[PDB]
Amino acid sequence: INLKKLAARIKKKI
Repeated sequence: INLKKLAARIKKKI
């Protein structure tokens, strides 16, 4: 789990 990684994955979604 890495919030920086998980958050960046949202950039690709939005």
